[PDB]
Amino acid sequence: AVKIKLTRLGKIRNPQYRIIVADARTRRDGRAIEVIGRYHPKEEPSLIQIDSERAQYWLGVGAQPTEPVLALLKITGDWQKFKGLPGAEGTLKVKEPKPSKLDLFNAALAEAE
Amino acid sequence: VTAYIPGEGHNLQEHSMVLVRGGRVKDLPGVRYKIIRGSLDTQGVKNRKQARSRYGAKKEK
Amino acid sequence: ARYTGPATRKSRRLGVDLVGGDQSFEKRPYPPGQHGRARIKESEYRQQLQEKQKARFSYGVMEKQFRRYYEEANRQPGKTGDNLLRILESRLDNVVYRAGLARTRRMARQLVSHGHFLVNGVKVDIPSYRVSQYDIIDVKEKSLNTLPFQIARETAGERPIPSWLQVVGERQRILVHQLPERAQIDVPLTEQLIVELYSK
Amino acid sequence: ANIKSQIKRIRTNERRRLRNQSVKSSLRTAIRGFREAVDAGDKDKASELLHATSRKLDKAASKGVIHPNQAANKKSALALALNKL
RNA sequence: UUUGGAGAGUUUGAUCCUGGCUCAGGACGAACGCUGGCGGCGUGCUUAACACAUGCAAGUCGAACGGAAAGGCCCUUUCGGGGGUACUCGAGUGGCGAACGGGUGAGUAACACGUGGGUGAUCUGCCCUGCACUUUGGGAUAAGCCUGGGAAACUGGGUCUAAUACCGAAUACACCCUGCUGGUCGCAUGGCCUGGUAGGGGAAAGCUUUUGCGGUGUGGGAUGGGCCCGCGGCCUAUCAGCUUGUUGGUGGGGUGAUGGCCUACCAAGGCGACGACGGGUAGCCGGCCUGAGAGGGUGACCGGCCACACUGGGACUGAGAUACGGCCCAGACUCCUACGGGAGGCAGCAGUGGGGAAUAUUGCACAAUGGGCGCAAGCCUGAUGCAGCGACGCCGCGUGAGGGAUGACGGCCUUCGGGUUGUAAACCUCUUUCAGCACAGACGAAGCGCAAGUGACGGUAUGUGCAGAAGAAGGACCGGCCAACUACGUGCCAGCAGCCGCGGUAAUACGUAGGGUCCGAGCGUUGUCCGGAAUUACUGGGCGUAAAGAGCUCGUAGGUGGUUUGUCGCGUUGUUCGUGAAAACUCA
Ligand SMILES: [Mg+2]
Ligand SMILES: [Mg+2]
Ligand SMILES: [Mg+2]
Ligand SMILES: [Mg+2]
Ligand SMILES: [Mg+2]
Ligand SMILES: [Mg+2]
Ligand SMILES: [Mg+2]
Ligand SMILES: [Mg+2]
Ligand SMILES: [Mg+2]
Ligand SMILES: [Mg+2]
Ligand SMILES: [Mg+2]
Ligand SMILES: [Mg+2]
Ligand SMILES: [Mg+2]
Ligand SMILES: [Mg+2]
Ligand SMILES: [Mg+2]
Ligand SMILES: [Mg+2]
Ligand SMILES: [Mg+2]
Ligand SMILES: [Mg+2]
Ligand SMILES: [Mg+2]
Ligand SMILES: [Mg+2]
Ligand SMILES: [Mg+2]
Ligand SMILES: [Mg+2]
Ligand SMILES: [Mg+2]
Ligand SMILES: [Mg+2]
Ligand SMILES: [Mg+2]
Ligand SMILES: [Mg+2]
Ligand SMILES: [Mg+2]
Ligand SMILES: [Mg+2]
Ligand SMILES: [Mg+2]
Ligand SMILES: [Mg+2]
Ligand SMILES: [Mg+2]
Ligand SMILES: [Mg+2]
Ligand SMILES: [Mg+2]
Ligand SMILES: [Mg+2]
Ligand SMILES: [Mg+2]
Ligand SMILES: [Mg+2]
Ligand SMILES: [Mg+2]
Ligand SMILES: [Mg+2]
Ligand SMILES: [Mg+2]
Ligand SMILES: [Mg+2]
Ligand SMILES: [Mg+2]
Ligand SMILES: [Mg+2]
Ligand SMILES: [Mg+2]
Ligand SMILES: [Mg+2]
Ligand SMILES: [Mg+2]
Ligand SMILES: [Mg+2]
Ligand SMILES: [Mg+2]
Ligand SMILES: [Mg+2]
Ligand SMILES: [Mg+2]
Ligand SMILES: [Mg+2]
Ligand SMILES: [Mg+2]
Ligand SMILES: [Mg+2]
Ligand SMILES: [Mg+2]
Ligand SMILES: [Mg+2]
Ligand SMILES: [Mg+2]
Ligand SMILES: [Mg+2]
Ligand SMILES: [Mg+2]
Ligand SMILES: [Mg+2]
Ligand SMILES: [Mg+2]
Ligand SMILES: [Mg+2]
Ligand SMILES: [Mg+2]
Ligand SMILES: [Mg+2]
Ligand SMILES: [Mg+2]
Ligand SMILES: [Mg+2]
Ligand SMILES: [Mg+2]
Ligand SMILES: [Mg+2]
Ligand SMILES: [Mg+2]
Ligand SMILES: [Mg+2]
Ligand SMILES: [Mg+2]
Ligand SMILES: [Mg+2]
Ligand SMILES: [Mg+2]
Ligand SMILES: [Mg+2]
Ligand SMILES: [Mg+2]
Ligand SMILES: [Mg+2]
Ligand SMILES: [Mg+2]
Ligand SMILES: [Mg+2]
Ligand SMILES: [Mg+2]
Ligand SMILES: [Mg+2]
Ligand SMILES: [Mg+2]
Ligand SMILES: [Mg+2]
Ligand SMILES: [Mg+2]
Ligand SMILES: [Mg+2]
Ligand SMILES: [Mg+2]
Ligand SMILES: [Mg+2]
Ligand SMILES: [Mg+2]
Ligand SMILES: [Mg+2]
Ligand SMILES: [Mg+2]
Ligand SMILES: [Mg+2]
Repeated sequence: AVKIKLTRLGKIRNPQYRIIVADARTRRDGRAIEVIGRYHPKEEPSLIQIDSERAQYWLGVGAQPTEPVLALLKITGDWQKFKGLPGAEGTLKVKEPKPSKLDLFNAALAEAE
Repeated sequence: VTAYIPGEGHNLQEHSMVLVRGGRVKDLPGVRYKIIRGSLDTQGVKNRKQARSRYGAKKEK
Repeated sequence: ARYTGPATRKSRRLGVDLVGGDQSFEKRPYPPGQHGRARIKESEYRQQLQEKQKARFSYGVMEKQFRRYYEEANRQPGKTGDNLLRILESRLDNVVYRAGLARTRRMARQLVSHGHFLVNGVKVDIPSYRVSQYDIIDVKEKSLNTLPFQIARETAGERPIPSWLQVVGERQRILVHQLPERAQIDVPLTEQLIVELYSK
Repeated sequence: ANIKSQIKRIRTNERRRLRNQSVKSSLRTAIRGFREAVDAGDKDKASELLHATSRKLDKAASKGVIHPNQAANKKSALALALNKL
């Protein structure tokens, strides 16, 4: 009865969550078999990262992900990829790239001079 | 065990509450434990203004 | 917890001027107090103590701050003295002082603590703020219109701005490019003695 | 015995334990019936007795009274006994 | 092919050697005295495995059944209430959960733990994926009603009822046994080829009309486990022999499993100075501290295993039991008691009595995650998520600044010239961080439901305005080790002290004043562990006079060995593969 669980790591004001495959009788922060993904709620991009191949293998061998893990699977594209109904679509949004410090410095120098 | 009495004055007598610590005195042979100054029934010495925290006396006003 | 007492007394006691505009020091170079003229036995401990006191009380830094500065410098791959002096100069107060926007370390530290400057467009108010290579420091309009800041920027005729520091315009923008070298810093006193003592 | 859940579990345990004891008594009766049959040294009476015993043990394994491996090993023991003797 | 070792004081008229003692650093699950503004982060019974008031810490299904005590609707009403509805459900049968989760370290010198394998000798519900299916008959009872003891819990007797509850029979040849009969392997029996052949036997329950779940036997996954093995890891001969199922083998019993595991019959042995049996201490590991290194101490939190639930025995359940809020028995304690008889185990979350130096509030929520039940909605969760108290430890910020005099009061010295606190201060200006008063006000929730909503934290955090330098600093030391001195008061009295050692009238060492040094919201004292300690010296040392060749011989176990030839690959060395979880330390 293996189910994918979220392990509470990080800091109180901005929690950090991993995505782990482990037995249902293990701990929230204890025994783990593999580390496959993560979740970042503090960043409003809401960065999502997951190993598609490992997730697919676990779903095939018969994992029973919980509701939040299944929601993350929909968000990334893994659940609908497995089911094959709509296909493979990526709803994830990447973090906005930070403008380069070098170009910021160049613009500032140009403005100054 | 033995017990040493620091300060220029004291009010200790038979059947009195005492708190002690460890400290060697060269002159007298067998004393190694010193009575804390200004605790329980023992009060701090008077006319003390400097080196005050060691002997436990209140600050002047 | 900053230092409130006199700034001239430390210079008088340690025998070398610090601010450089101290008239009382040159007036009475002898140690202050009732028996400053008395000879003092020379000792390596005395020498090391005087050097470290000079450095710490001249830069106004706190003792534990200096201690972990030293530990970080020692852990740094480069030579401990160079790392220590570079990280110590990296302090924003000294950065602005050598940029010439400030006339004294105490007033510079107060200005930084109150936070009249802008760091990368975000207001930061930390007197011991870490400043790294290739950074940008900005100035707020509430500081530009401030009277003493105007006096400093229109009377900046102090010692020349070092190599790693340079001002670009009237906005008083300070930039750092490369890693200072002991020789081109040419800071007074010596660091070998201090590092030896802290190794002791 | 503090709350309704565990008192009910108690009740059920004792009841179905009475049932369990009855069934185990039946199995043990079959076992020693075979024991004294072998001791006497019967052949056809032993044949039908062991047929009944195997039936009972198989049914017990089916309804979970005894481990099916336990029943199989017991049956193999009966076979070895009847063939040696 | 890279990383790193410091000393000082102390025996003598003066010198050296060995060697003892003390100090300069780091750390705490800390305590004490004094002081004490704010924000952020972790942590809080090491003693009595002492005794415990109290409130909670495990329930869910009408889509299983009999039914309606309390609700809703529709029939009715005299407002006592009379019928159906399953929306809803008290209690009762029937499934599942309940060995999960959470605490502690008395017992152990042991496979218990890590490490690497074996299991041809092993089992395994709930999941997934295949194969053939899933006939029939019957008794009984809870419940409800009548009734007895009795305040009590609970209990005896009579009547009565349904189910997936219980019990016969329908096949099953993918299953299990016994007799006869072929190929491979070696790990030896014997295993495998689902080898082949003759005989024997092996079970089911329906509901629902909806994102459907169930019932029997067999093949494979994945987790879950069970047994065993080589190596490792305290002290102690002022503990020399121990053992009779003890050692080895044959027939039976037994469990799932091979097995002196047990029984009956045979043989007398096995382990022992390469430390048995005894005595003392103690849970173990990833780690932490110290240390360049080897080395030494330690098991905080967190992470993985072992064992325990007042003490001592026993057994059933189940796929699973040291069965902490399951059961039977023996002892101590407590409570109710109408004196007929009953009720109890906070080393679970809070809290009470004692211990000591000490360790907390009888606080708020399922808002996110995990777990349990049900098709789902839905229900429980002292797990978990948060708040309050403790300067216990870690990080950060505040109590101002520019100019201001050969330097205004007051104080102490003075050689009576004069110097000190002092750029300090009064002063002219400044923005005033955080507190203070108002406004807005979060993410944490692409989440839950087919509802129309959903944040305990918190109206905190965080931004936008208002007033004012307006509210904010103390503790040790100043003979040398050991950064820092003057005056005054009593002098072998009163007193200081980590070592050297300081007072017998002119003390920079006692007490008080000024001045200085150190630290800083912390400052000092105590305790513990490492270092310097080459002061247990394998890497690092000695034994003539400083501690040390037994008063001399003979001789067992071991260590060790002259020169050469062949062979083995045990020691040694090279290459490659598996593993060394997470967390931990370093680099970016
Ligand atoms: Mg996010
Ligand atoms: Mg009997
Ligand atoms: Mg049958
Ligand atoms: Mg190194
Ligand atoms: Mg001497
Ligand atoms: Mg002498
Ligand atoms: Mg020696
Ligand atoms: Mg020596
Ligand atoms: Mg206080
Ligand atoms: Mg902040
Ligand atoms: Mg705390
Ligand atoms: Mg209670
Ligand atoms: Mg239930
Ligand atoms: Mg009910
Ligand atoms: Mg069910
Ligand atoms: Mg358990
Ligand atoms: Mg169970
Ligand atoms: Mg546990
Ligand atoms: Mg404890
Ligand atoms: Mg113990
Ligand atoms: Mg016991
Ligand atoms: Mg023993
Ligand atoms: Mg083992
Ligand atoms: Mg183990
Ligand atoms: Mg009944
Ligand atoms: Mg019926
Ligand atoms: Mg049945
Ligand atoms: Mg076959
Ligand atoms: Mg058959
Ligand atoms: Mg049949
Ligand atoms: Mg049937
Ligand atoms: Mg299968
Ligand atoms: Mg299988
Ligand atoms: Mg295993
Ligand atoms: Mg082994
Ligand atoms: Mg070992
Ligand atoms: Mg034996
Ligand atoms: Mg015998
Ligand atoms: Mg057996
Ligand atoms: Mg035997
Ligand atoms: Mg280290
Ligand atoms: Mg080590
Ligand atoms: Mg140990
Ligand atoms: Mg422990
Ligand atoms: Mg642990
Ligand atoms: Mg017990
Ligand atoms: Mg107890
Ligand atoms: Mg006990
Ligand atoms: Mg069983
Ligand atoms: Mg089970
Ligand atoms: Mg239980
Ligand atoms: Mg309890
Ligand atoms: Mg408690
Ligand atoms: Mg007490
Ligand atoms: Mg949860
Ligand atoms: Mg959940
Ligand atoms: Mg749902
Ligand atoms: Mg509840
Ligand atoms: Mg509740
Ligand atoms: Mg605090
Ligand atoms: Mg405290
Ligand atoms: Mg405390
Ligand atoms: Mg000033
Ligand atoms: Mg603020
Ligand atoms: Mg949110
Ligand atoms: Mg969001
Ligand atoms: Mg002195
Ligand atoms: Mg001196
Ligand atoms: Mg004194
Ligand atoms: Mg003193
Ligand atoms: Mg005098
Ligand atoms: Mg002073
Ligand atoms: Mg601080
Ligand atoms: Mg060493
Ligand atoms: Mg050292
Ligand atoms: Mg050593
Ligand atoms: Mg020592
Ligand atoms: Mg010799
Ligand atoms: Mg001799
Ligand atoms: Mg001899
Ligand atoms: Mg001799
Ligand atoms: Mg000999
Ligand atoms: Mg010999
Ligand atoms: Mg030999
Ligand atoms: Mg030789
Ligand atoms: Mg070899
Ligand atoms: Mg690892
Ligand atoms: Mg690391």
